[PDB]
Amino acid sequence: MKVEIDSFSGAKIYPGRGTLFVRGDSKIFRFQNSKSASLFKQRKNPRRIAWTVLFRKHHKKGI
Amino acid sequence: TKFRISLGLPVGAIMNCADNSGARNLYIIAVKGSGSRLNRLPAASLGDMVMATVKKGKPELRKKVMPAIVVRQAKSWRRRDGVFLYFEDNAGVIANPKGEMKGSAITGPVGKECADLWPRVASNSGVVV
Amino acid sequence: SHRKYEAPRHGHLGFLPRKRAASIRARVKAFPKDDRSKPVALTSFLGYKAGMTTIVRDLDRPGSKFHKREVVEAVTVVDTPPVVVVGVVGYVETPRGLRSLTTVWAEHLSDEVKRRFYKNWYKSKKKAFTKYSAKYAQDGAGIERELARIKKYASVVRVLVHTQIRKTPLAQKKAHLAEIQLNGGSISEKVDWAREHFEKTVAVDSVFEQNEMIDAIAVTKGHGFEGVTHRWGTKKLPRKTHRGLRKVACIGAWHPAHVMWSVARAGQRGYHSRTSINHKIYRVGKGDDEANGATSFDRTKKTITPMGGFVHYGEIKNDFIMVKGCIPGNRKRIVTLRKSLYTNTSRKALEEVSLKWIDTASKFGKGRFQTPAEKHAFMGTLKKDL
RNA sequence: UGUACAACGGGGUAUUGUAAGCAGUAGAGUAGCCUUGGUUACGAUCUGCUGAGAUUAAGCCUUUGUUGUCUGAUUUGU
RNA sequence: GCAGUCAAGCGUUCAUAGCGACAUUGCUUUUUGAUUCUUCGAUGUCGGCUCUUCCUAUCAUACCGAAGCAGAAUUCGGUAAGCGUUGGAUUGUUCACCCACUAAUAGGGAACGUGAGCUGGGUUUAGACCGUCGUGAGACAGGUUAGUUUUACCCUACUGAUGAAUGUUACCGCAAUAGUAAUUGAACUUAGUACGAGAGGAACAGUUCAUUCGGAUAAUUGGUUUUUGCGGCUGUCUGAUCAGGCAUUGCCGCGAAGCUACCAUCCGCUGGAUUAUGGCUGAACGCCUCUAAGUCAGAAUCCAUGCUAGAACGCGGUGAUUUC
RNA sequence: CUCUUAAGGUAGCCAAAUGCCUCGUCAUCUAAUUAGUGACGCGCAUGAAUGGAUUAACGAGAUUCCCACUGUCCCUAUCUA
RNA sequence: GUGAACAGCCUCUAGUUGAUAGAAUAAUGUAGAUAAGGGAAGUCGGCAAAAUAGAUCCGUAACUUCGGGAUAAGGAUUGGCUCUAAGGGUCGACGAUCAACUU
RNA sequence: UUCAUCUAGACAGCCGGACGGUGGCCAUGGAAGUCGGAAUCCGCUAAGGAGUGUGUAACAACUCACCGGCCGAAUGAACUA
Ligand SMILES: [K+]
Ligand SMILES: [K+]
Ligand SMILES: [K+]
Ligand SMILES: [Mg+2]
Ligand SMILES: [Mg+2]
Ligand SMILES: [Mg+2]
Ligand SMILES: [Mg+2]
Ligand SMILES: [Mg+2]
Ligand SMILES: [Mg+2]
Ligand SMILES: [Mg+2]
Ligand SMILES: [Mg+2]
Ligand SMILES: [Mg+2]
Ligand SMILES: [Mg+2]
Ligand SMILES: [Mg+2]
Ligand SMILES: [Mg+2]
Ligand SMILES: [Mg+2]
Ligand SMILES: [Mg+2]
Ligand SMILES: [Mg+2]
Ligand SMILES: [Mg+2]
Ligand SMILES: [Mg+2]
Ligand SMILES: [Mg+2]
Ligand SMILES: [Mg+2]
Ligand SMILES: [Mg+2]
Ligand SMILES: [Mg+2]
Ligand SMILES: [Mg+2]
Ligand SMILES: [Mg+2]
Ligand SMILES: [Mg+2]
Ligand SMILES: [Mg+2]
Ligand SMILES: [Mg+2]
Ligand SMILES: [Mg+2]
Ligand SMILES: [Mg+2]
Ligand SMILES: [Mg+2]
Ligand SMILES: [Mg+2]
Ligand SMILES: [Mg+2]
Ligand SMILES: [Mg+2]
Ligand SMILES: [Mg+2]
Ligand SMILES: [Mg+2]
Ligand SMILES: [Mg+2]
Ligand SMILES: [Mg+2]
Ligand SMILES: [Mg+2]
Ligand SMILES: [Mg+2]
Ligand SMILES: [Mg+2]
Ligand SMILES: [Mg+2]
Repeated sequence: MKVEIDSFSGAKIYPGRGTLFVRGDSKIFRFQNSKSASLFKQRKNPRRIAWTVLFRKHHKKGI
Repeated sequence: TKFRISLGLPVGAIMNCADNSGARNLYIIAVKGSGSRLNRLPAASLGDMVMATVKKGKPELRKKVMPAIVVRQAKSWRRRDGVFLYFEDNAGVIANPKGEMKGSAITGPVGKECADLWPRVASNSGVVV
Repeated sequence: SHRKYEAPRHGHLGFLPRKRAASIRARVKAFPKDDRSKPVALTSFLGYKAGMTTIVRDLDRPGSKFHKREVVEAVTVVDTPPVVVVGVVGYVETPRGLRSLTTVWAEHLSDEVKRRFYKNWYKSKKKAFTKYSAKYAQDGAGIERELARIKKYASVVRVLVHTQIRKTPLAQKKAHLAEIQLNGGSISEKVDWAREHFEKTVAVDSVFEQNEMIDAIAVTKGHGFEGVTHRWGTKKLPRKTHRGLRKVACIGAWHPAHVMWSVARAGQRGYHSRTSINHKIYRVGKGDDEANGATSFDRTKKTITPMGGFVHYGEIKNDFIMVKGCIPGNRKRIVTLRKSLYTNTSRKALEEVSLKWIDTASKFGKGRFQTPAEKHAFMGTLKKDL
């Protein structure tokens, strides 16, 4: 099995977990859970959401 | 010829017309191959042949019943590989009773199940799922 | 006048009455047909439903759209520690059915099974089987005489086995005792097998094998008193309905001037005995085997227990049977797994499944990590520890 | 009178989303003072300690810890 | 309304493949009549919704016989009611009509089933308008608009749930009886094959799915939020801060657990006896004959296997049975 | 031309809350309309202060369609008191 | 206090804390709510519910009795904080001083 | 019940013949026993219809009435209830 990445949070997605959203421009978004799916639908910025991998990378957290 | 897909388009649903036939929406009046249950609306899924009318669009396509093929669903369904997925909207393409499209091009993505079911839709399609 | 529109009736009339099962352990009402040329073996096993997880496997089904492709399947885990044989029962056939002729018990019975004979164990004198144990005084003459009667009679032989519930995380502490038919003929050597296995454990791997289709017999989850709408699936009455709408509008015609048995009525839902068949065993996992949840493709040294433990159950430390799909009964409930009563050759059975990955993420939420090591690798160092 | 049970506590798990407090050459600036390159008052907010803090069985899992509990009543005979 | 008997004719020839005149014999009580036996100290009066069951005069599905059956399709008929028989526009409608899917969209009964089950659109109180009629008050199976749908806690029936008595108590069982369930379609292949001049065009076996139904289940996805769990926001109050109260759950986002969805997943058995029918042997009736004696195969049928309950007055095995 | 009246329904309007036949006919609206609207009028039985026709605005009046919206429904599920 | 407001919500003075209670949390109810995808396909009928909603700016059709229709329709913005500008009184083109909100 | 056949050989059964005038006369496009109208003869016969059916465009070719070969004792038909 291949592990996917949450398009919003960067969390690792295992088979059957989360949802997949095909946008009108055919771009694929994978969400590990309904929390990340709902934040994406609310158009929150992962760079502003303090627990996302993108946020931690932009704020140099962990490195 | 297709695994069951969670029905998301009952009779009365209006989907966007994703082809270039000149129709802008398709209004579900029937679903081909649908069963019968008291009070149960016949409901369509991705890849299903339906009977539809054109509510808005080019006038010679309106006011008549025509076959259509559902190419996008927007109702979450489960694939056998465990993925729950859905499109941004509901979309279909006008076709003849033998599955050949009235138009010549698809706008937007197309479900893999629909492309596998209808080679004409797959041939006219762009991005698949 | 006629119904004016046809519809199938709501519910199955063959599962009546929708009453509470007489016991929490559902009875095995039919054992596999005896093949008397085979070795002596158990026809069923007792386990406890631990919980469900999900697996990934390559589908081997030629002609299918998913042939040689990965499929995600739900599976149920039944914790199955070895069961202890403590007795043998002989059954003679009579013009009035099968009839137990005599039961021969083991000399020593553990407190686990002795608790089953006591409503108030803590304040009892624990006298159970104390005079029976004296039947084994010097040569066991009475025991051998009863076994000889079972051999001379009792065309059907069943062993008495009890669960090792102390090996489960359950607080019950009182073992479940059940009769399992011995298939594999020569009633003589059926009795010999039972006697030689007296006081000894039988592992689930000696009864069940990988890919085998089995049946689960269990009492379903109880839901108390239920209305017709959910108990039977009847149509909800319109919003305008006076005196409630979660009802059946017409419970009967004027004649017969009686409510008929076939009309849906409000009553108990769940806690029924169910025998569901054709569940394929995906794993026969061993308790002592670390990397229980690992496969030949995963190789992550992890047990079958989800992170944080099976919700409302605990950890699997014993042998377990992983069956495809779901089985009746809820977690912590005793379930009897029995061999199929017929030979299935539909290419759904006879399929050899090879697991590629077993989900061990937490079921206590939206689990993100399979192992604490993976959680550490993803998250890095935290303030508390790690 | 125990691989006992319970109440807390610890750990795991999970939820949320970065606690209070302190500090800052952060901060759109406004208004005072002089060693006119600083300082004083107010300032949404920002940054660091801080994926922190809070909650977590009430029908989650687990427990080398702390504390405690363990003979009250009634009835039953071939 | 439905079904027979005759058989002049239709069916290019040919009564009876399918029909069938002139006649004639019936059946049914889902039509409408006829009557006025029951009910006027009151059986709630249309239709629809919901739900169960029953009938067969069978629309579909199973197996068949016949054809003006080459194939495909269809028509007639038999066993058959096991199983299903729909979604909508208009109408209060029953009825009707059309759109559409489907294997089919069969007909009916159960106080023209079903109002202390609903609803009240209609009819059928009182208000009001119109048309015609009437001098008028008023009349109108003429049209239109508005118009309170009450009570169960009793008995039985049904659904579930306890329970005395059998020496006591506990465990493991048996199974009389009762119920019972699966259903249908598509695609691939057989096979562009059989068949057919051609056009067209199957079937058996094998495979993958699906429809309808049913029994479970919550790993996943979704829903639900008093976890009032976390965070945020408004107004006010606690002097400010921290931390909170109130706003009848203040509102918003996320939200674990539980519950739950063809909105999620899993599972839904194989043996015998048979019906129609097609046969064997074989007389009756030196022949013939599936039938008379005997006998073979055979249906979605029946009975079993299997599944549910376990007789609370059916039964068995087994443990312990009160030092006072 | 007749018969015939006090006058023989004029201007208007209509299958209209007035038309039996009738679900009238044509068109439009819909996939489909005994609904709605616009027309037609030998109009059972329309019609002029028993007021005719039309009307901006107004209406807890009756009706049709469209957008939005939603558990009315598909098909139910869950929570609180 | 918020707010246009005698609206709704919170509070001060004053008053009350009075409704038979306790334990559980089945069905069906009464009242309040949510709901994936579809969106009236339900139904006699959108019944019920939902959607909209305040204020500022833009823009507003047919028709009309010219008065309306009209908030037609249809759009954008709205918090907090720090500032800026304009709009005054009194006293003797300005000076001094004082003062409150609205944009 | 009635009428028939039968040791001078009945019924059934199996096998053989089933001819000649002659494609009898007539529309018909064709019609030879067999689409039809009328005509129902003669011969040789143990016996054979100007034909009982199948069949052909017409023929042809099969088949049956009728008579024979085998067998050997009863049989057939229409009715009645
Ligand atoms: K009466
Ligand atoms: K949940
Ligand atoms: K507050
Ligand atoms: Mg309906
Ligand atoms: Mg019916
Ligand atoms: Mg009501
Ligand atoms: Mg979980
Ligand atoms: Mg009465
Ligand atoms: Mg009554
Ligand atoms: Mg019949
Ligand atoms: Mg009635
Ligand atoms: Mg009634
Ligand atoms: Mg009533
Ligand atoms: Mg009624
Ligand atoms: Mg009414
Ligand atoms: Mg009235
Ligand atoms: Mg008058
Ligand atoms: Mg009347
Ligand atoms: Mg269910
Ligand atoms: Mg969720
Ligand atoms: Mg809430
Ligand atoms: Mg207060
Ligand atoms: Mg609060
Ligand atoms: Mg024969
Ligand atoms: Mg017989
Ligand atoms: Mg009993
Ligand atoms: Mg006129
Ligand atoms: Mg008129
Ligand atoms: Mg009109
Ligand atoms: Mg309409
Ligand atoms: Mg008038
Ligand atoms: Mg008024
Ligand atoms: Mg103010
Ligand atoms: Mg919704
Ligand atoms: Mg939605
Ligand atoms: Mg919409
Ligand atoms: Mg409707
Ligand atoms: Mg309807
Ligand atoms: Mg209607
Ligand atoms: Mg309303
Ligand atoms: Mg506006
Ligand atoms: Mg207007
Ligand atoms: Mg001829």
